[PDB]
Amino acid sequence: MEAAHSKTTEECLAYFGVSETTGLTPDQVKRHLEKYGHNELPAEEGKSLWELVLEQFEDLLVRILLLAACISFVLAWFEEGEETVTAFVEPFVILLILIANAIVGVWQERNAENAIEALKEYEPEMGKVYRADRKSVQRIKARDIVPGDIVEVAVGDKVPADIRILTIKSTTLRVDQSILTGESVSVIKHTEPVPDPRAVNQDKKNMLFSGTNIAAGKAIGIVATTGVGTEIGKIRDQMAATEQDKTPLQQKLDEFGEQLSKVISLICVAVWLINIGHFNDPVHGGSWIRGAIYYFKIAVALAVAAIPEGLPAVITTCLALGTRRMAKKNAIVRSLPSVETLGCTSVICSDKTGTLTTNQMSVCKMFIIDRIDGDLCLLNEFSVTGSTYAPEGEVLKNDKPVRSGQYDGLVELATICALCNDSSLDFNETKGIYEKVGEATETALTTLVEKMNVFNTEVRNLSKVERANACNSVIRQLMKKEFTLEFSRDRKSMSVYCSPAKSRAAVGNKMFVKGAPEGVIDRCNYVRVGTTRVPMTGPVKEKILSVIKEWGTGRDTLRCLALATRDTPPKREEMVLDDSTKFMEYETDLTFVGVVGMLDPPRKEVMGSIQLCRDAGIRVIMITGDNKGTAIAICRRIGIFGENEDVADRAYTGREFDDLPLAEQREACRRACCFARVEPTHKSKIVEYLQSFDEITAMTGDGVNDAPALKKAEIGIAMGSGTAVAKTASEMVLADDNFSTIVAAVEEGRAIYNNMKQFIRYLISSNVGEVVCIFLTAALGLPEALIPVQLLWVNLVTDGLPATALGFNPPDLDIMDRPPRTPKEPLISGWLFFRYMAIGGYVGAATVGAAAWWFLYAEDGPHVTYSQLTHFMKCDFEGVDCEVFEAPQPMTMALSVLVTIEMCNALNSLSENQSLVRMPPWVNIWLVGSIGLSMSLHFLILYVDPLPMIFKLQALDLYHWLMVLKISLPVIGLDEILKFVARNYLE
Ligand SMILES: Nc1ncnc2c1ncn2[C@@H]1O[C@H](COP(=O)(O)OP(=O)(O)CP(=O)(O)O)[C@@H](O)[C@H]1O
Ligand SMILES: [Ca+2]
Ligand SMILES: [Ca+2]
Ligand SMILES: [K+]
Ligand SMILES: [Mg+2]
Repeated sequence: MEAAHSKTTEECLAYFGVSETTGLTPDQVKRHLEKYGHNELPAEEGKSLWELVLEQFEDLLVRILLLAACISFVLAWFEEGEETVTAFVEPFVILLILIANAIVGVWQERNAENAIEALKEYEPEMGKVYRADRKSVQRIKARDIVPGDIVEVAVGDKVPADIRILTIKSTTLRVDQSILTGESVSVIKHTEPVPDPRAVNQDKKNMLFSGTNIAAGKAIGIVATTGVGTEIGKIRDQMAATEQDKTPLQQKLDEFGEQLSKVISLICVAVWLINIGHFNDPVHGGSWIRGAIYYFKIAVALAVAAIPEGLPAVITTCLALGTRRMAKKNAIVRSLPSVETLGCTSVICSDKTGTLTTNQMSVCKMFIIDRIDGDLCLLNEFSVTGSTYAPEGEVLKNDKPVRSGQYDGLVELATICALCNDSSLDFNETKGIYEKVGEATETALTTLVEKMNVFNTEVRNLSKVERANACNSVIRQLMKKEFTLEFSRDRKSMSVYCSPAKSRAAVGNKMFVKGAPEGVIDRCNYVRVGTTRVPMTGPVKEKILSVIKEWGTGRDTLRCLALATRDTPPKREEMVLDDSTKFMEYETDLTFVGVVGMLDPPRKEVMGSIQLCRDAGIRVIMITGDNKGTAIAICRRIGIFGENEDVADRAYTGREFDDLPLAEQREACRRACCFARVEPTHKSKIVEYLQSFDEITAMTGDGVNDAPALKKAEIGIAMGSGTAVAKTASEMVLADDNFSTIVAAVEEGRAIYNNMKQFIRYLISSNVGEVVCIFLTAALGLPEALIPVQLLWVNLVTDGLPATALGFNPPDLDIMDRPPRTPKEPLISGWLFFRYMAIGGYVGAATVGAAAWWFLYAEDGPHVTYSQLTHFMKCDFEGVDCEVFEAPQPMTMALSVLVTIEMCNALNSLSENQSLVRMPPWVNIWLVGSIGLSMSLHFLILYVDPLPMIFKLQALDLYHWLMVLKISLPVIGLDEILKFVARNYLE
């Protein structure tokens, strides 16, 4: 880790004593490693403070409860009398429910963070280095690179460690450093140094920082420093950590929380004033104050009982739960809002190569010209065996094993593939498998060149390592690659300028081009036949294109490329290299050589996932830069279209899409499910259109040309084996490239919603009748139904654990067989309000009808024969009874029925509109236990003598209880009825 960039190329190569072309010797590596250590970080310590997490105490509400707990603590203190045992209890009953949800949050929160870390501890980062033990680049675990050895980076790659740029192989090099500095834009770089020693990161345009991605280009440089010395390792924790705020569903719910904070605020202040007549009253110390005060409590307590203190805590929990379950499916959630959003995704756009397919390419069919005679064009089509990148396979013609070098046309075909290629193979001894280094497509051609071996290079006895690139190196050792005109989506082809070694064909300089067949074929005026050349003709050009199409729409839906070569390139001088736009011109007046057909197998889980998406109401769109024929073919075989379904206007190409007027483009986007040969920004535009219909859309990519779209989309989904550039722009990464998970994600995203909607229904319909209880008893002639503590109780027993458990609710019956939720759909439909009201009604008038019941019809206390003796003012009002109006017997019956009916109401929230018969309590084994935990806690307060006085008098076991269930249970049938109205009816 030499402390500088200041010095130039030579000083760093010399500082570590290494050749840029060979790189460290296995010995040096041993040394530098012991000396400098493993290039990693202690970072493996991220684990939020034991308590840092216990911050379930910050949401809007809850603070309310904490406040109410304060005023309860001050009142309970001063308040004199035979109290204290009931005065000081109130506060704990208010924060005990907070403590309860607090835990559940912290717990399901730890497990989440805990699983997200294991997802990363699986699949270590890799880097490409140049070591002396191998002639060609080799990939090693990044933790194993050390300062000094040569390293190679390129488009999409994530910079493995701080590096002094020694040389830029491409005609330009840009990179994304925003993560470190801030500068949101491809920043340029160059070889020379900059005098300023301890200068600011943002200036060193001769470095690459560990953690930044390469925007465009390819460069080789020497590791200036690793480990913590990294200008990203020291500036590690210092980052203020930009953890975005709440998610769209939380902002939606936190707002709906204060919407009640208001309504409730009224209910309470109101319930308060609608007293007074009892302020100066007897029962209240006889004073107006004690009377007013007692009622501020009836309000305060009523609030703390109506404010869903478990709402914020639940969204949180449920979310971390989604994350944890995605992690389990090897899916990395990089953004909290993902799952919830996929849940209501109307359309899923997806890249083809890599995303929809395995990207495991191999050349299986290839052809050159055999002979030409008039309108008849004979092609020499060969077949190749070997589906991996292994340099083991044979070239067959008429199914007989041929000597590829026998055909001059195949020699050139091989020459072109080897020289016009920025990739290579690397033998991974650990798995004994040949791996690619660079873009799949190109690598495929490298393995091909190895299989052809047009120069019969003796390779029977070479190391599995030395074999990997043997044949290629030979073609390279025979042609000097002057410069290469980088590949660009505009012209869809790449070129390379080569000079003969020791000048064989004299100054015979050539340009070897390879690209999308159509464009390359169009830029060909000559055809090569053996060593000969002839002008391109109508019958030949059609023949060449016919076989390609045959290959692209068949069983094998091959991916194809044309190989051509400019025999007489422009004078090296008249060519400018800092403007891609000019390159297509340089690649003209070409000579067609041949074509190669690659196998690129669709991922097995795709078709299935595509199907389920249909059922879910998800539209699936394929966007690619590949040939439309190959595209539509692949789309049929994947499930986007039917095997013989006409697609005249549901499949377009870049050109076609652009020829359409703005108005139609948008329509084409809602109609088409396949866009091919799309230009650069087309993927993004296509996501904009779908968003201009107010549709939650998602993009799925693997490479850099997906970044834009991935960011534009509401949800970006990236592939684990894709580039870091796409992964960055993405909000989720399928670590294992399992397309199915996306569907699993959208499902969990929906469940998470329904759950919140159920938690709300319960929490609401209950609490409504809860207050409906007061505004029907405290204003209908009946005596007080409950008192302070008695409210803080039901609260702590029906708004706590049993509700939060609704978060661990299973996915509804046909949740993933119903169309996506409109981005505008209201949180609570109107009928839903009726549903809450009806239930709120009954529960509210079966809690009051249970108090009166006792006084009347009940075989206890008075009997005031159906009339309650009309009023309460009796202090001969019949005077056949004492003051049974201040009896506890009646309240206990009230408090207990409210509680029981609420838990009964809870069982009505396992699903929105589903008969308990189909989805029984045991679908959510947690809700059950929770219920019991609350139920048991009730009995204890009801019968364990020390407690009863603090609350009320023990409702006679049996009879009294039987009466509770006889009026509570109906709530379960009442809503069960409401459900039958929406299920088997309404729709
Ligand atoms: N490295 C390369 N050199 C020469 N030609 C290439 C090339 N990579 C791709 N091509 C050609 O250019 C075409 C367009 O490339 P582009 O990246 O836009 O789409 P693609 O099919 O290569 C990847 P995707 O299907 O995931 O969008 C490719 O289909 C191929 O015909
Ligand atoms: Ca409450
Ligand atoms: Ca309640
Ligand atoms: K995005
Ligand atoms: Mg791709």
